[PDB]
Amino acid sequence: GPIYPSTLRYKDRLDCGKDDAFTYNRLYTATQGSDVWARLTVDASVRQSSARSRGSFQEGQAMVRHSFKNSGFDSNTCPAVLTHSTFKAGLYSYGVPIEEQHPITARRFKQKQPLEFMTQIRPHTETTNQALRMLGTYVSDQPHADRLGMFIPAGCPGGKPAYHPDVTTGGFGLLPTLPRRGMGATLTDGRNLK
Amino acid sequence: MFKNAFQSGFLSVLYSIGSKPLEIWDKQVSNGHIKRITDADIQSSVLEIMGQNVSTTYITCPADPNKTLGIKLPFLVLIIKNLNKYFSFEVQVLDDKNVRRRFRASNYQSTTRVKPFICTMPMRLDSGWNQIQFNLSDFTRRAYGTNYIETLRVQVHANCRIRRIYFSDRLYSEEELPAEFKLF
Amino acid sequence: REVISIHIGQAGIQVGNACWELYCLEHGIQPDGQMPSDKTIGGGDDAFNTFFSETGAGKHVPRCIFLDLEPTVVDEVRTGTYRQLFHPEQLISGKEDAANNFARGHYTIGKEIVDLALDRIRKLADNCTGLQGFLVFNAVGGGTGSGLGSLLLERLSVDYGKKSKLGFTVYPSPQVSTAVVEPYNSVLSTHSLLEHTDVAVMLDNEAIYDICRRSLDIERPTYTNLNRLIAQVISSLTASLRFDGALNVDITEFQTNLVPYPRIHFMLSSYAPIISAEKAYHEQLSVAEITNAAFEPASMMVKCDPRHGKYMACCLMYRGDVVPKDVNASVATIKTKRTIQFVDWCPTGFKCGINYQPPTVVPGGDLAKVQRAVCMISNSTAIGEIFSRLDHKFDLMYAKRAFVHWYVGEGMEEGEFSEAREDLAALEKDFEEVGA
Amino acid sequence: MNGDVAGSLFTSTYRNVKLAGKAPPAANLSGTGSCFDTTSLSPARAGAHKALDVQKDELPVWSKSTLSYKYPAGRPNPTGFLKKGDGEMIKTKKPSPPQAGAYKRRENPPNTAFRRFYERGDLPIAVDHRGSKNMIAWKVDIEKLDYHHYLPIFFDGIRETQEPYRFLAVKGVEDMLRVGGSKILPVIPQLIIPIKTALNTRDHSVMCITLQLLQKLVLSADLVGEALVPYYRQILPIFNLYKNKNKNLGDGIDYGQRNYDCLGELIADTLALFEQKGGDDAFINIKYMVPTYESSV
Amino acid sequence: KLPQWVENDRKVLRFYGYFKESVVESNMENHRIRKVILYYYLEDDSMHVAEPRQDNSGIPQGVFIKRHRVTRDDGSFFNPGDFSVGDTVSIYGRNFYLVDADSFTREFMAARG
Amino acid sequence: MREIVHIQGGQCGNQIGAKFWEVVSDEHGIDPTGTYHGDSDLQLERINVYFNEATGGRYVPRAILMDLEPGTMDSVRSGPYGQIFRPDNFVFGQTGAGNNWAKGHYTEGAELIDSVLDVVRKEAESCDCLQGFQVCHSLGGGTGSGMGTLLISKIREEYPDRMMLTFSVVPSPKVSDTVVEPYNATLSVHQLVENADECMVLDNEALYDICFRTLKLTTPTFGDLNHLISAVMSGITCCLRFPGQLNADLRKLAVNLIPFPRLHFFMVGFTPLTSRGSQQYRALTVPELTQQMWDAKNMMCAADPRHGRYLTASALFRGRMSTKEVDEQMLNVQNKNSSYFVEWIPNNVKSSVCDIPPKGLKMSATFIGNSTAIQEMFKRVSEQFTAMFRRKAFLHWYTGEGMDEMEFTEAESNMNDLVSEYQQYQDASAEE
Ligand SMILES: Nc1nc2c(ncn2[C@@H]2O[C@H](COP(=O)(O)OP(=O)(O)OP(=O)(O)O)[C@@H](O)[C@H]2O)c(=O)[nH]1
Ligand SMILES: Nc1nc2c(ncn2[C@@H]2O[C@H](COP(=O)(O)OP(=O)(O)O)[C@@H](O)[C@H]2O)c(=O)[nH]1
Ligand SMILES: [Mg+2]
Repeated sequence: GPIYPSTLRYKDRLDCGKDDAFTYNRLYTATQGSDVWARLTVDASVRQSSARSRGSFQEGQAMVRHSFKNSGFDSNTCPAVLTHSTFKAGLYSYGVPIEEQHPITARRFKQKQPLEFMTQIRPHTETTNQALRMLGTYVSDQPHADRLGMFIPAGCPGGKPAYHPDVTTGGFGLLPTLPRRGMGATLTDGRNLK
Repeated sequence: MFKNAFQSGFLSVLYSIGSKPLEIWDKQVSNGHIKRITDADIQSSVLEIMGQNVSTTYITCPADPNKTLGIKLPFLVLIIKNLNKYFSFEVQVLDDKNVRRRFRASNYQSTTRVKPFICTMPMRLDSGWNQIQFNLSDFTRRAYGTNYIETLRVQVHANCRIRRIYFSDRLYSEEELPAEFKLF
Repeated sequence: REVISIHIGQAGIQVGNACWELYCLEHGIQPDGQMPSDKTIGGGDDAFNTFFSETGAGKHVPRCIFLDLEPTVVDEVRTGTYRQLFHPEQLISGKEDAANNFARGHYTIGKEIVDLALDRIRKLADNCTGLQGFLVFNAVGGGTGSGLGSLLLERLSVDYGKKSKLGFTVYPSPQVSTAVVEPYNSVLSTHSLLEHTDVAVMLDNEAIYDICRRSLDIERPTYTNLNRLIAQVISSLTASLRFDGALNVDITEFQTNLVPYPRIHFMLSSYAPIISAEKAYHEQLSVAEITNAAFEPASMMVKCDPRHGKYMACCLMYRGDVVPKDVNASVATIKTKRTIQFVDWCPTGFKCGINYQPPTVVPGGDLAKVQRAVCMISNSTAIGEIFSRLDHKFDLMYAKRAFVHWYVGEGMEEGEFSEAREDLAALEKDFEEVGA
Repeated sequence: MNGDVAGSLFTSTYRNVKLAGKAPPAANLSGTGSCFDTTSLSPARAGAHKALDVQKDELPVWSKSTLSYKYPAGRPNPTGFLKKGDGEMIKTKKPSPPQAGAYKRRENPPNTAFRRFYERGDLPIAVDHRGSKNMIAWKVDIEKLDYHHYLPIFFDGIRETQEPYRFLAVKGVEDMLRVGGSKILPVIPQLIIPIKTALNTRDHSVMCITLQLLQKLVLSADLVGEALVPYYRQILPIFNLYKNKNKNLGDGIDYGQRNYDCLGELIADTLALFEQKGGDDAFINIKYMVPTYESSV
Repeated sequence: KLPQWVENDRKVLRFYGYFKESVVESNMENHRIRKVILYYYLEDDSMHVAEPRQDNSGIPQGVFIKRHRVTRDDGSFFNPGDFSVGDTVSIYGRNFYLVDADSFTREFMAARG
Repeated sequence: MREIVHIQGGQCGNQIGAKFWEVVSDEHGIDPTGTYHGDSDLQLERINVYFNEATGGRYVPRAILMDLEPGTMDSVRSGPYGQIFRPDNFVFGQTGAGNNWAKGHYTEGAELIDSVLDVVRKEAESCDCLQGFQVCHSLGGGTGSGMGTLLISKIREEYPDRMMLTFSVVPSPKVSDTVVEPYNATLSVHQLVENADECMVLDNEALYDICFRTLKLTTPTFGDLNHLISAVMSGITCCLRFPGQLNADLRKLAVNLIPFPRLHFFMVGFTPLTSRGSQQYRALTVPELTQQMWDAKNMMCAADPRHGRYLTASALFRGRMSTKEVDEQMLNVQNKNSSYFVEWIPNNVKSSVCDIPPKGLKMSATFIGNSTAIQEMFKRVSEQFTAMFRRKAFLHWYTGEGMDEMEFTEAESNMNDLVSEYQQYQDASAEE
């Protein structure tokens, strides 16, 4: 029900007048409203209702995908899982080094969390039993202990510095690769292979 | 139709002797003609179906193409006289897996072909009048592993003289057949 | 994984000497028969093994025979550019033509050529080890393409049976035909072909005329422009047998997933994109629109409006730069469309196919170098309108017994005409009942 | 353990509809039409449980913040805006699987082969209409009729709840089970589908009738028990569903005993009869299907 | 200027090479040599390695690597100017020694430098 | 000690197994030429479960590849880590199933199953103590379903007491490759319920959703999905190959997840899975792993757990973690979502901790959900199957090869009663 005859087409209202001059004489007299702003609001309402009658149209019918070199072979390739990465997790630096971080901070950081503290102190260790072994088993523990004010009882476990055969730390260690002690440049020594 | 009918040992769908024999049948004639005349050897009125193309002129049992009559009678019997022309007829059946099969008997073919929907077999006739028993159940059991349940429609083609086409439940003999169903 | 092709008729031979040129251009085999040594295209041997056979001396001969009755179309194959490509025994020519007579080429003339053609194809297949299945070419409106084109198929069926046979036939147009007796040959060939071939792809000359005039912008499309698209279609539907792909399909997939019932094997080919060099690069070709461009009736190789019918099953072959994600995305949106529809009993009727190698452009051709293309092969109930009209125009002639004296006078009788008529009527009823 | 399964049909139905006063379930009469004409066969299936729950938008959304599932925030509407004093009201201010119904009744439209073969009229069935519970007047003698063609027909008619059909089907099943001798064994593979279909529907009376019929089927034979053991995979699930359903009265006496309404003991008796009949390697399959069952020595 | 994939669509680099493979205890030999033909496509910079299928060798021969862009152990993909004759190329933890190049490849590198 | 024999059926199984073998080889440090080059001794003690040191530091997978199209094995041999497979394990036919379950189960089964059985028997008797076989295949095609199910059954009567894993993908409605998908799927799931010890439900639709939304990938080809599946399998099998604070092997998980023998279909999820740009900005603690693990949208199948109840569940943790965080998080999960766990089974979660995280990661997890919501997928497949079967569509392609409509009937009936028992076990109170 539009107040203004503007919305209707030409021959539509022409046929209406040919059929019924009755509605044909309201759609002109519908503008009898004194306030033009009110009639404009009603026109806005009828236009809005007509727009609501119409349905929305999506603008993404044709999907467009960027291609690196426009070849199916290239696009369908997935890179092979080839990594020379170190197997130990402790070798990677997931946190700030414990050395520079403040002593009391390291102390209460241990107090809330022993585990990752033990891992940071023992970068080479990989199993839980190795990391939570002892503060006296690893010779490198003592600098950390007396830097962070952790008392170390004497003779723990033994006076002779040793007893970590699995983990390669200090002077007790050898790479599983064929040129043990490292530096393999030929096939004769192994070239860092098995 | 025919679902509320008694469907006794005999059931006639078309008889050439009546006011409006082709009352349920739908006529489809082109390049042909249909008549009701009396023949010279049984002294009775028969219906005429002749067409230049056998596949063009025919009559189907149910007038409405969507609507199908249901007859459970195993045997279908037709009385036709051989004119030494091409003639054929087609019958649809329903099995227990609820699918529609078709059996078409043709006078002008030799091979017998079995297909999921249409089974065509050759059929021979003598010189004069003869009656034919179809035995729908046996054909359904032979061509397919299914069995006979319902017959949906029957349609006869051109170049034939049909009279008293009817269904039956047994292979009735000459003596025990009722008076109105014999040939002479 | 090797396939051999047999070409029957003057149209079959003309299609063959446009598909084999494309095959030679696809693997770099020069018309002399040997690949160049100074430079190579592509990589990976045994790609040509499905079409060519190597003699051990750097030679490649096609696995095809050109079969015809008139010795006038094979000669320019014997004297053309590809003189040395085809083995001389492969090209088979008769002495007298059947002259647009199905009965003549089926019974009188064809009986003297079928035996030696079978003898040749036997030892062609003997060289093969993993024969996938034969594929044929013929025009059912013609004479030799129908008579012996059906006799040879019957003898192949009785000789092998389980081997697949693909039929790429060119049916007569509804209104544009070059003969007057083509309905008779079409009916008498379709009746016998109805139970022998396993795959029967329809083709129409004037539909290809329309698509070439519109998409390719050619005001005078001749036969060479026609059969150059069928070559692309055949290459696309066999491209998975040669080159590797993410998602490949062989002929067995086609038979299993495009034949819902034994006698319902009649496919409506399509292709996309059919573009010219001028408009090829300005348009940003992508999977969505080319898949959409493959379903409108204005691009179907046969003028059979699929809007009237329903798709029981559809097949797709993607070549070039296509990933398995956008194909599924496009299939979803197409399924959400309402202009087309699928049959009730089949919820999913798509057999997708993804390959890697883009279609190869032929020099001096109509198409351009396109980075990805789609070759769609559907199966819709709309194809009942084709036989419904061809049968009517056949009955129009058969009512007067016109031209039957040429067939019957050869030595046949009138009964098989009527049995072919009723077989076509039964096919019409079968196509009608499956759409319920 | 009932002498006649059909001897309590009408009495139980009448008691339920009138004497007890409970509302009788009156459903699945859509499309039945009138009498003297065939029922319009609906393509619906009784056995299939076409629930297919569709929780389009009332599905709660998983919260990664707090592990508890939460419902999505309500859509703000323009009808309800922010009032003057609601600000102080704000200061002064649980998901579950929807149904997954397994014990609800499954619909069973009257589309069995029994019904069709009945309005067709090829069945030699008549009602004696005697003073006692009605028998069946057999037009042809029972011993000579073909069991392979008729037995699957009647077991498929057990599913009927319509008054004139279920009684005839049950009584025919009873009559051939009592009369048949050694000719039930070759046809027993064909009887799995109707029994399974009748068991799949969650109707109390239907389950009771089919359980009694199974008891008399396994009982009234010679070695049919050893042939039902491989088919335990398609019959025992309903037994598992309803094994423990039984009424408990603290010290009251169960009056509804002359009629076998409670299927809890019926399932136990059927499982036992399975155990003794064909007991060679029979406990393994039943225990595999029903884990709570115990050996009857 | 035209897109790369159409400028050189069929231009293919083709090199001849080999890589030794230490075979284990056998009266026949103590080490074997596997001839390989390396294909590089100028279109999309995709590699390809295949064997020439010696006649009486019991090794299963044929294609060696899918024709796809290979990535080196450290990073960025291969480049046409890294296939000199007489140099060692490292692909997938293997070292092929390029021995001879095709005439097309020879003239292409000569134009390149 | 414990050994896992790997079998792949169909082309999809071949790429899945290839990705699994590449990721496992990279985990154990062996290069594409089959030689060890790692730095940790932990990559040596338990490599016998997957590899056999032949001679001169050559490790070959204990895998048998099975297919019916030569292109598949040409691809798997040509691809990277393709020369590590022993050629004798390439048992193979010639013709091809052609997406026909009937063909791959009857017509090519009787000719090819002898050689696959021979080679798998030889491989099994080669090692000392079998832990169990692992089979990867698809439920859509013919050779993946028909051949694989028959092989699984034959191994079942040959080795009844040995474990059996089955990683099988199922067809999805939104991602439908072929037309006969329900026909093969119903028969395959019919064969799987009695033979396989348990099956893990996978599909390409859920993988696509996960890689679209979580990974935020632009072009996720099959490589990414196969990598996800391979990582899932590696996380599943990690407890066999590495030390941990709490161990849980295949048999432990099987006995802790299966309450009744017919309930052996599980939904699986993996975590963490973060975008490339967002990987550096987020931390590694148990709560973040748990939050993504239990998300209903993170499951790798089209079976929403929100529609059902959780019967049992597992959380296999890899990395240097705290057990207290583990069990308190799982307790919180159980308590907050008290209505989505079955009532008559308290403590519906089994947990385990492994000390070896995957390469490049600090923490990892793997979820095994035995929820009764898979009946949704089963009904979804069954409705399509019966829609096609009611009109006998495409039936001649199976009937003419030896089958009967009977087989389809018991297939749909057993699917129906399996769904019925799932419905039974979903809503059943502690007391009746
Ligand atoms: N698409 C296409 N159709 C062709 C071509 N040449 C002929 N045809 C079709 O073939 C029909 C003529 O029959 P032929 O192909 O010659 O087959 P035939 O029956 O053996 O006729 P003859 O060769 O003369 O014995 C025409 O109606 C055309 O529709 C062609 O080059 N391309
Ligand atoms: N995840 C994954 N799925 C695949 C892969 N290749 C194919 N598929 C799926 O497997 C289904 C088809 O399996 P199919 O090829 O018929 O297996 P077949 O029995 O061996 O022939 C399709 O729906 C694909 O989604 C792949 O490399 N990875
Ligand atoms: Mg010609």
